[PDB]
Amino acid sequence: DKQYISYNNVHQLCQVSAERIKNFKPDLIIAIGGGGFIPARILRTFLKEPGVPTIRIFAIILSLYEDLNVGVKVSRTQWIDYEQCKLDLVGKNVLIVDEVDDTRTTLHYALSELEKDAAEQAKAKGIDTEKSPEMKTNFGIFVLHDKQKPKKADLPAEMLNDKNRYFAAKTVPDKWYAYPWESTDIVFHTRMAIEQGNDIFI
Amino acid sequence: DKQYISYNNVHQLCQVSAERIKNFKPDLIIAIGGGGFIPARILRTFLKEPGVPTIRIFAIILSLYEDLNSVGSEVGVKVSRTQWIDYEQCKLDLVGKNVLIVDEVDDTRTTLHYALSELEKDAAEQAKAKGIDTEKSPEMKTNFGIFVLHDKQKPKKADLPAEMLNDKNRYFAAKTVPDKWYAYPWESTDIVFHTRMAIEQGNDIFI
Ligand SMILES: Nc1nc2c(ncn2[C@@H]2O[C@H](COP(=O)(O)O)[C@@H](O)[C@H]2O)c(=O)[nH]1
Ligand SMILES: Nc1nc2c(ncn2[C@@H]2O[C@H](COP(=O)(O)O)[C@@H](O)[C@H]2O)c(=O)[nH]1
Ligand SMILES: [Mg+2]
Repeated sequence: DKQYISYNNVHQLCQVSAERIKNFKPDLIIAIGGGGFIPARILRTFLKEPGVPTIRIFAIILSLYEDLNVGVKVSRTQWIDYEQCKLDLVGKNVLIVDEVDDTRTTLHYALSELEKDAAEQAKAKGIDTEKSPEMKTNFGIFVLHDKQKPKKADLPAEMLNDKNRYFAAKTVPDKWYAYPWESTDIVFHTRMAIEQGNDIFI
Repeated sequence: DKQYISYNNVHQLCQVSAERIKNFKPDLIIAIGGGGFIPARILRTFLKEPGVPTIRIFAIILSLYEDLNSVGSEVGVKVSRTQWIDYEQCKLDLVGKNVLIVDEVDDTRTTLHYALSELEKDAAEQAKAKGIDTEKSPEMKTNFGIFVLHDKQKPKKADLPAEMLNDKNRYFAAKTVPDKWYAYPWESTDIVFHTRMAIEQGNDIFI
């Protein structure tokens, strides 16, 4: 019942999504862990317009841990040092990238944590984003697969009902998906991907 | 001419390099340009063992050139980055760490020489700031390794240390290759054509 995804499939999924993602006009990309790292790079190829610079990709890791005497908390295993990076989130379009939305908890908390970063950086400079909305950080999400299961966590209604804020390359059935970069036998992996129709689908 | 490289070819190139990269024992992997992202993440999969932590991967721009819009579908395009745009980005904790620098191709070697020099300066500056003498406590040194998919058989415009190059456990080229233009699959805007050409030229599966 495992679904095998080939590299060529992923490439195409990023290719067909790039057009609607350009409407979001991302200023930077934040790729979650090992899953978002490659999708983010492939997107970047199709986001590059003649004349405008190659946008930065930032790699983060979120580790979730359970109740501890109202919610599941997060440790920032790998984060952005905005000080040494010289990265202002204020007034930017930020695209969060991962491979799969499963229960939606990782994306929910990644967004929550990054919204915290954005607000704290704006209040440090004395900016009220509700009085001046042009300096507000605009978050978008790109994912390859959004599993059609019931979610354990939510995303903002405004972002979730907008096709120019939330970008899921393909809404897929509730199955375990094997991504090509996770494979130690890529020949077998690709054979299965072609056989299952998870390859070169156009 | 133009040599098309498939994704599956890249995967296997990382596959045959992973066991010797284990001898270097990297604490982190740094992709220094667009060509290092895919190799860096595939490596992580092959470096994983039970009872061993997952290696961290970072992308830090230390590239001298770029190629994204320019494809002949001229082909052999290397455009230097304009200094009009400040590309002095993020910093990493390098002290006491084994660092694998990853890129796709060693061409004239200017990029790797530059990246190595910059990263070596960062580490030295971090060590001095913390009050560390890396000569008195050498475990605080930063050891650098380089992994590249392709290393071109041609003159080099910049040098890497001879002792590093001579050491198969410090300079890792998956394949030493003739001076041609390599089309990498993450650069393709027509992956069907790209893969088909790669298969025709024997640049797909080889294991
Ligand atoms: N390889 C793989 N990982 C998955 C899959 N579903 C969830 N995950 C893991 O769980 C994360 C998303 O889980 P969520 O937070 O949405 O429940 C992903 O980033 C990934 O690490 C899957 O189908 N295949
Ligand atoms: N796609 C592609 N890029 C190349 C090739 N040779 C050099 N480059 C570009 O130039 C960089 C290497 O620069 P050098 O080694 O000359 O300092 C690579 O990271 C890549 O951006 C090639 O054969 N194919
Ligand atoms: Mg490069």
